Amino acid sequence: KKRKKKVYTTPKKIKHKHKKVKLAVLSYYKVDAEGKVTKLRRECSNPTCGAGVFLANHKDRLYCGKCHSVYKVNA
Amino acid sequence: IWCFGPDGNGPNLVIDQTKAVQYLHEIKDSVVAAFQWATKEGPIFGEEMRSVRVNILDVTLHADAIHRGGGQIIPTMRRATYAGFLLADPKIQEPVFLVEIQCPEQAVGGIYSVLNKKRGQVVSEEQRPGTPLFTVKAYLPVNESFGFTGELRQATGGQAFPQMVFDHWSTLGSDPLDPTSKAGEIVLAARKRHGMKEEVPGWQEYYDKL
RNA sequence: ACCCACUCGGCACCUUACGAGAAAUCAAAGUCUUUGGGUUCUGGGGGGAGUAUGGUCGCAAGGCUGAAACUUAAAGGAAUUGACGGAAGGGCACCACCAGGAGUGGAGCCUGCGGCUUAAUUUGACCAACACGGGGAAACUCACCAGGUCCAGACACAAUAAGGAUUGACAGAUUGAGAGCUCUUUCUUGAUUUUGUGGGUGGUGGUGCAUGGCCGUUCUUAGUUGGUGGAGUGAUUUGUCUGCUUAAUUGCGAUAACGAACGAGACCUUAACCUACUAAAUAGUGGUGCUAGCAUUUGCUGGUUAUCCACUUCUUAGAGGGACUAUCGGUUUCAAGCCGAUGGAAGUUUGAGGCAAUAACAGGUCUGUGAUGCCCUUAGACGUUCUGGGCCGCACGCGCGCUACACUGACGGAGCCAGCGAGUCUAACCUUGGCCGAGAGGUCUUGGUAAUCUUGUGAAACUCCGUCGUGCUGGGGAUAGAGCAUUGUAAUUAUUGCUCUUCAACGAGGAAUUCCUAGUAAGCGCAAGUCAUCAGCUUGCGUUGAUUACGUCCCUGCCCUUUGUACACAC
Repeated sequence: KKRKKKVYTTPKKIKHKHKKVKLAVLSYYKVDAEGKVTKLRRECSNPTCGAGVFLANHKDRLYCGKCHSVYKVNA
Repeated sequence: IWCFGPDGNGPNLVIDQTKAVQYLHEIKDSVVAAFQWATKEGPIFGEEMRSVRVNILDVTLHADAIHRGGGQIIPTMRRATYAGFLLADPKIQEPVFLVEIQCPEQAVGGIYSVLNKKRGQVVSEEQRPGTPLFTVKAYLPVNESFGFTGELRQATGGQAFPQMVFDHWSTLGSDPLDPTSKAGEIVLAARKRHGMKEEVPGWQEYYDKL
């Protein structure tokens, strides 16, 4: 038995590098002149999600990020 | 990859497509023994091959290595390489020069004209920016700029001054099978300088049938 | 003439070697390292080469004389061991034959190897491969191919990095795919991780000609060795054998051998004997014993330790006993044994195995192993995985098997007797009985972790009765068509089984060749390994059960003695 090279009919596949956000945490909370802060992304209604899980925005729904549920803005 | 005959360095490769053959192990010693022979001297007129590739699609062998040994390996592949290299229309490649002819303004007019005299040509019509001393690189099939040291002096005046240098090869296919083609006849001079058959053997005698 | 006894000379010969020799050998080849009787010739490693040339002699053929260049580290002698002989003798073996049996080869089919073919049709093996790798492969297996995935990058170092190294991500697209693989819009986690450098790690990757181990073969033959002693300078040899005998280097006996050892044997296991010991509801038997039925002069059955008792002959299994060739006759040289008869369960090593000597083979196996060196690779992975395909493809040859080619048969009905197994609760195994169902199967339950339930495995040949009636026929089931079921997610390149439709070659087989001498081959079936399903395979078990011969070395091999050898890689 003599082996052979594995043919590549397609170019190489590149593993995705994570989108390293730079201080995007500063863009999830908004403070007023008195410093009163308010969340900008909604929270997950499932108990095991977190008080700052900050459901990711999308085109026509709301994806959690951790609990991997689906939310609708107008429900 | 096995070897690079001649010398184990020449641009000749032992490519195997043999993917279901067992006895490649004990023949790689003597397959490479005669692969460098057919590339040291050639079939047509007997010199070094260059950019010649051997693509062993398949090999048929014996059970034991006795009549599959050196006595029956060197000759049999000395007719197998002579087959493929002749089945792909063997051609001629000729060395050229790295000339840089120091010259006046219009000596190029002499140079550019005397360069294309014997199938030679020009790479580029470059020049020195700082002076009207132009410098030209050219293709010359080593045949042959015997110093034209008079010809460029017959056009320009009092500064003509040719000096040249040497470079790598260059290839053009002229179909050397018949004694009519231009490179199919230069081999004739080298042929009788060797003292063997005038006619080039075709691939029919070096290649068999089913 | 002969006989006897001498003596000289000659051809020789027999023993021993005191002696010699390298030894074979020698009475001269002795009186030679204790070297000198007289004398002539020749040789100085092998080839080149008795050659070139010169010379001489010859009618010539050629003779006599006779180099060198170059080339080589051996050529050669004599014996030893082995190997081999189309050398001789002698033993052994149904892996050889005689007398026979059954076949295989011929038809079909299963299956293996080659070959052709493909993407792969993975592969190793060539008496001692070829129903072998437990290899009856859908996925896996699996080692190949077209693909998609994970890092299973230990450890150390450097770099990146909480102003975040990073991983995951629902939806679309891509995508075989409900892989966030990666893209499309941006959330989760948090020094777990990412890049490189060294080090690994993994690999059914290669190397069995690097190996261990294992296994097979030589070799199922009877062979192997050392101690002391004898011969030789020695390697070696005798012992270990002329003969007879044995399956046997088994013994008797002959002996420069003696006493030994391993193998064989001895050993053990299985099978048959034991009315004797020991027993028993997981084994059976007897009881006009318990109860009941049957038919009625009384025999056959059902629940009988749980409805009792008595026992171990059948069954089981412990301990043993039994044959050791026992007795009688013959044979041989008394003998080792052998042959026949009697008695005996057993008289073939009682049967059959297991283990089985030194030495090896480049026998095979790294593809059994987290046995294993080296080498190859290690992130676009040859590692690991998931989908699908392949291992089975098909002008062809060979091997091993199954089915058959028929009347000592087939078909149908009926009678109807085993053993060796195995089986699930560390779970879907073995399933009884009843039901559905032509079948295939499905079904509710029962029993079994097992001498108890499958199971008296009620198996098949066989037996009886009937149909067929010489028609390749009702033999044969090949290929193919349609449907029904189970296992598996998945049956397509038919899993398999079942139903029906088709009855192809095949009228018994050429060379050749296989195996086999008594519970034997062969006919017949069952169990088990395989296994989710698949048994034409195979191990075992049994059922029926021959012929022929108790031998020979002609054929084939093996071994021994002698012999020959220029071989030792050993024809």
